[PDB]
Amino acid sequence: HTLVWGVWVNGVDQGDGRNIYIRSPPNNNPVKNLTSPDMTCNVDNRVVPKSVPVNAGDTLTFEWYHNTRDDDIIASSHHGPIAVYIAPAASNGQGNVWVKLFEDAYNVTNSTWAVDRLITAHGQHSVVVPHVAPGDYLFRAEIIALHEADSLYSQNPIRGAQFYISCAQITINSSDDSTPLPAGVPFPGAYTDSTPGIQFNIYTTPATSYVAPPPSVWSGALGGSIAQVGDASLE
Ligand SMILES: *[C@@H]1O[C@H](CO)[C@@H](O)[C@H](O)[C@H]1NC(C)=O
Ligand SMILES: [Cu+2]
Repeated sequence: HTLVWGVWVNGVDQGDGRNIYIRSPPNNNPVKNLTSPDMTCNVDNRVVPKSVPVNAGDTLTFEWYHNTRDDDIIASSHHGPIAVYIAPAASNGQGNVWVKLFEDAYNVTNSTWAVDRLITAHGQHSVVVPHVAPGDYLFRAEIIALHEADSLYSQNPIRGAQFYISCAQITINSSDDSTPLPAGVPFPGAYTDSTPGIQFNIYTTPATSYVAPPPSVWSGALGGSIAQVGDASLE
């Protein structure tokens, strides 16, 4: 159970984004139905009033929280991967529009899932804004918690992979458009019952055999990190 509080640009807190530039759901409950429209931007997908201005090559940091800002972030049990996608805002998340910028599942060195490192990072993970056309975009941050993913939700609705989905409204002002955005995948639709990484037993299978759901990271992505970029407690 986790939600996004807001974003930082180049290490500067943009302020409380909930229902302002984040299409916030009413609570931190997971989405589980792979075929639901809730898979796009969670249960309350509507235009919110602000869009955060960035430039190509900026560091965009998402900040997650559980109940209050800079708390335990997410229950330790919720081991799983983190991905970020982008789509043109015009689409409203509909159609074959989502392009993946970031994937982090399991770091073999540190023996930590992306979620374990997100807790240590005080809920902060970043992407570098790609060189796409100037304009209005949705950034979709997605956490998959795998602690009950041995079962499919489609067969046992008590269990299943849990999706924590947040869409931020981002405006890209300055860009050389050297990597125009290609066509992407649909949400709902990209993940099905047979997609790798949706059904997985974290208790019995070693984390090193985990494969994150496709699609793969676009070659125009400039990377990202799970790491604290600012101290929320200095505000
Ligand atoms: C999944 O959501 C779809 C689309 O709204 C709906 O048809 C179906 O009833 C849901 N499945 C379950 C298992 O609730
Ligand atoms: Cu939870």
